[PDB]
Amino acid sequence: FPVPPSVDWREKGALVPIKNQGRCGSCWAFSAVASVEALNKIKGGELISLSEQMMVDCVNASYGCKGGRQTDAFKYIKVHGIASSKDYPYVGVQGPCQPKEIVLKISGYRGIVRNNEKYLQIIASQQVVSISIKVGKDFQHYKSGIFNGTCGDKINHGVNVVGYGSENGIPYWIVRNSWGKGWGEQGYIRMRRNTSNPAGCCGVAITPTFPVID
Ligand SMILES: *[C@@H](C(=O)O)[C@H](O)C(=O)N[C@@H](CC(C)C)C(=O)NCCCCNC(N)=[NH2+]
Repeated sequence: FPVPPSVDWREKGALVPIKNQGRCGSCWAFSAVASVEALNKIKGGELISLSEQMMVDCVNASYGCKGGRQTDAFKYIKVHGIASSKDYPYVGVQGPCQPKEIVLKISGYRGIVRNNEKYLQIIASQQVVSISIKVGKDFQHYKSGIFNGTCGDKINHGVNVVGYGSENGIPYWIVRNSWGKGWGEQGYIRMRRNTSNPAGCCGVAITPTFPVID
């Protein structure tokens, strides 16, 4: 597959503004939802912000603000769909599953073979990817540049790959986070790409998944 040297889905209008999950352990929902939002736009839909709150409240295979799985949200969006953020706003606490108009359903999801950054690049050239990484102190304190700091000890935070590029010959991934616009580079982090460890920088390549429509 012919792969461009750089991709930034924000320049294609496929990312809503950065969100802030707050103190709630809902990264699984933010990571799933951003990938669905972007794919809806990429396939020809209108860019719409979709409700992580509905995932926190309704995806009983996951644990609300106590953690969860991107794949549980994809399965739920396949069967039952997802409402807009406008109709089902994020409050950062679990409540009852509230009935709201559904914006869309998806058809399923796929994984990428683990520990293969060039395979992650092939999918990232086509859509936003959900990934899970090992966050520790150095990642928490990231402000700008290409991150190459130390990592946490466990896979503990779901984020999204929204593109990739290089600066002065150093390749990176563009990673969307859910810690508000005041963290990092307007809410994003560039993480070193094509590392010696095939799991990627703090594990970016360990468990990539992405939704599919049709
Ligand atoms: C992430 C966050 O809010 O920063 C949030 O704690 C979360 O969703 N964590 C997930 C893992 C990330 C998506 C990588 C999590 O805790 N998953 C575990 C759920 C329980 C699964 N049980 C077993 N045995 N795996």
